Amino acid sequence: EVQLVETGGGLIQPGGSVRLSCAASEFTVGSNFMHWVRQAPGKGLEWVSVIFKGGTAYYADSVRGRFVVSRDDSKNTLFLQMNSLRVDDTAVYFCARDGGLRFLDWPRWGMDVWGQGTTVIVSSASTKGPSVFPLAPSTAALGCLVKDYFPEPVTVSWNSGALTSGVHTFPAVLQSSGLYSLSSVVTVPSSSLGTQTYICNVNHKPSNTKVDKKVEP
Amino acid sequence: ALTQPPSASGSLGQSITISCTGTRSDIGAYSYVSWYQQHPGKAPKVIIYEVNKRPSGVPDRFSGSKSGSTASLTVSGLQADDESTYYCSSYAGDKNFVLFGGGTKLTVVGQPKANPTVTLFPPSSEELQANKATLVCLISDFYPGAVTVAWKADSSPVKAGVETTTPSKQSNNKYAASSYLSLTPEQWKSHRSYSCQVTHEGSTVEKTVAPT
Repeated sequence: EVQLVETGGGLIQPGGSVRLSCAASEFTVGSNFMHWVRQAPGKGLEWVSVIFKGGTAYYADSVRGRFVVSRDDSKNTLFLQMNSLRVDDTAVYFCARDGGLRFLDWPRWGMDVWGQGTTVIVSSASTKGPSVFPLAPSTAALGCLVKDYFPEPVTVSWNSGALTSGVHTFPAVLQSSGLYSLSSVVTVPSSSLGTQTYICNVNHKPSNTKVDKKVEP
Repeated sequence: ALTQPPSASGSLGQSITISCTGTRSDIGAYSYVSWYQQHPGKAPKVIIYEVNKRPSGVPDRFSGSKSGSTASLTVSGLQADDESTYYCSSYAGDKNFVLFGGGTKLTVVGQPKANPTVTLFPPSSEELQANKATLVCLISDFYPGAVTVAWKADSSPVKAGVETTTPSKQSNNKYAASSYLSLTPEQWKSHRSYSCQVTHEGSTVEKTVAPT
């Protein structure tokens, strides 16, 4: 399937740097106008940069001189190198394909394939990875309690992304302490508590922590 | 700058038209206006490009236009799926730059009411062994997005230790929320049972767990 897969990012101190990667599948980044678009917490979309098929890069004023967009065609990957980071660079970063015009080396300025987004947090705050506990009953459900982490976000998958049906990940709660917790759940037939074992994959990039927890009711 | 209304509301099965006001330097000068639909937590999806062209696969019921320096998106046959935030963009016209509007959050009224599914988990043995205990009350598939959550210890109401989330929209376009009751392992094991009571549109559903 056509797709863009993003990696990199996390929590970086002001003035530091990070590199984001955007890996294409079933199309070539060099045949397209590849954009970076970002979205600050609670805010809208803001354009960051584009790289033309020939390698020429253009940048929004807010990032000019600090960010570098480039491609590694041998790896069919688009990069965003983000230097001299500022608190206001905090955002989710999307890469996106702009097919350009049919007969001309010009963008159409609309993007039809988008990466899933990767979060960059520019902060001097300390971090804490989650503790993950199994949820089992005692149609039904089993899940993982992802407890006491900071800052947001955490992403959750099941069986390394092979299981999507019946999966529901719930929004995080702000605890009395200011830490966060959330839960993710798989819905199953109550008869199917026939002891299938499930694995929840919890990613907390801010603390560079990944947790696989076995859930066996 | 591209200016969009912060919110709009259309009726199920009907239409809504959202505006995007730019300048003669961008929307007025070029036919490179795009429209994006974004569900919370998801990447945007393009639904119109070059003012009125439908990207591959996008159904007919999405259409776009512009008159002067204002572009407009129309969504006909409104469905529950269409609730989301819509962003317009335009080629800056002056330099290789994309301008974005601030977004319009679209509400679709007249949707069918849905009562929540409620799942209550007791503390895991692994958490108790860690000298902690959390009751987890999960609430899903309800519309519209507003619930009240109350907890009982045995039969008695309890406010201490309760943390309840705001409602958030799901992939099925229904809302979800969570409520967590923090108690000591002593509190958990010494009580006959704990209950989570979820109220939605006057309809209250109760679930109960017990240490035994």
